Order: sequence, then C-alpha cells, then structure tokens
Amino acid sequence: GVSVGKCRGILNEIKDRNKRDTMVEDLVVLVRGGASEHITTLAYQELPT
Amino acid sequence: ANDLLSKVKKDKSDSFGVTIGIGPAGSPLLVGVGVSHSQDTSFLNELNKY
Repeated sequence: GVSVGKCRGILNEIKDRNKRDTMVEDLVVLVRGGASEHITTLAYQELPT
Repeated sequence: ANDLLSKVKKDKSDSFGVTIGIGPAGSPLLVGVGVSHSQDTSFLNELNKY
C-alpha cells in the first residue's frame, strides 16, 4: 500500500489609493481718489462691496 | 494625499504515508508497517502606508 498527497495555495492582495486637491484665490484692487476713511472701509479684501 | 496597502498570504500543506507489509513463510506470519506524515505552512504579511 502506497499513499501520497499534495496541497498548494497562494493569495495575493494589492491596494492603492490616491487623493489630490488644490484651490487658490487671488484679488487685485486699484482705487484712485478720496483716500479717506470710507475708501479704507471699502478696501476690505474679503467683502466685495 | 497618498495611500498604499499591501497584504500577502501563502498557505501550503503536504501529507503522505506508505504502509507496506509482506511476510512469506511456510508457517503463518504477519508483517505490518504504518507510516503517516502531515505538513502545514501558513504565512501572512500586511503593509499599510498613508
């Protein structure tokens, strides 16, 4: 009597993830005339008006 | 942002055994042989990078 056996197994797993985000903003103002307190109030870069 | 995940696993087994018994004589005789083997292998490796 002769008995023989063979077994084999393999597992492969690869994972990849990429994330890229970009955002910019720019502002240019050019005001001529009446450089008093009110135009400094209007010189507020965040609010548009 | 960058993300990398790698995991590998390998499992292998082996089992074999030969049982041979033969006895020839004028008088009654008996020959018995028993052989059995077993192999088990497990491997695991995981990598994660962020």
